[PDB]
Amino acid sequence: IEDFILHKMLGKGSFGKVFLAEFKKTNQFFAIKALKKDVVLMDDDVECTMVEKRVLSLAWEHPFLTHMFCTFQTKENLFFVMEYLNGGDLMYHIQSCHKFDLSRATFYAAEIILGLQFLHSKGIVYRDLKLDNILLDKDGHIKIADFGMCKENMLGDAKTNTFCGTPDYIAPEILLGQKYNHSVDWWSFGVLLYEMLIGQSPFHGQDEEELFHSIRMDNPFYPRWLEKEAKDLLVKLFVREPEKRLGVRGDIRQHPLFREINWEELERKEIDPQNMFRNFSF
Repeated sequence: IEDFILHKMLGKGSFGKVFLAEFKKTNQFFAIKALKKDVVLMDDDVECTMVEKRVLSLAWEHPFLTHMFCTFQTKENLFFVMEYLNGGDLMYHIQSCHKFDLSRATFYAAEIILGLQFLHSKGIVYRDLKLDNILLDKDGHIKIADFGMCKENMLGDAKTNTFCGTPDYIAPEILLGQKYNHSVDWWSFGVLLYEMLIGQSPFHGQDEEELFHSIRMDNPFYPRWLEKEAKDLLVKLFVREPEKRLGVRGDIRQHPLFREINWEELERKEIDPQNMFRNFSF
């Protein structure tokens, strides 16, 4: 770790803090996630750390997921050395820009879709899709980050039941206590897309209880200036019954909103914008 200069703290993710780090001998910068073994054991999230390592290794395969170069440990901390994406997170951009025009939001939404579908095809349910977790690379393309909450081996008819996720993005099926699958990511995606276009969250509440009631009963507000095909996509995403939700049912890529997108070219980026943790190193 002394081989790196920790210039600044980028933020705190699932677990551990993330720093902008320079590898002294090369001037190359990276984003390092640091975790204190001791609170990792107390919070008994040893496997949660293995999950992230695993998904980050998998992500190497996809252009819209954050990549990891290596992993190493000290006698008190765990470190994930990931690629540095200088564009910042989308939440930040939405806060300063208030909202994105339909074309820009559509472009990010499409790349997010491919990132999610890749994860799902690999038996993974992300469970933490939110603006805060979407970063922009220096080329203008996005990358999903923070995989500490993923659930693997979600293949075939496999379903899971842990209540989790950021409240604003929690799917209704989870709130109603049903065993669930990738359908929850498609709901969070809808919330995320709604936010990029409207600059506000679709479901409100003075507190979490009110928010949950809103997620379960209310219909989001759609401004008169919101394009019809965008409203239609959101409406199909905000279907309570998970088995009737676009993304779970049908082909979200064929929705009119994405009519001008060549998905294959998009993915090719041809469309411009005591011994608990042994062998952990990599």
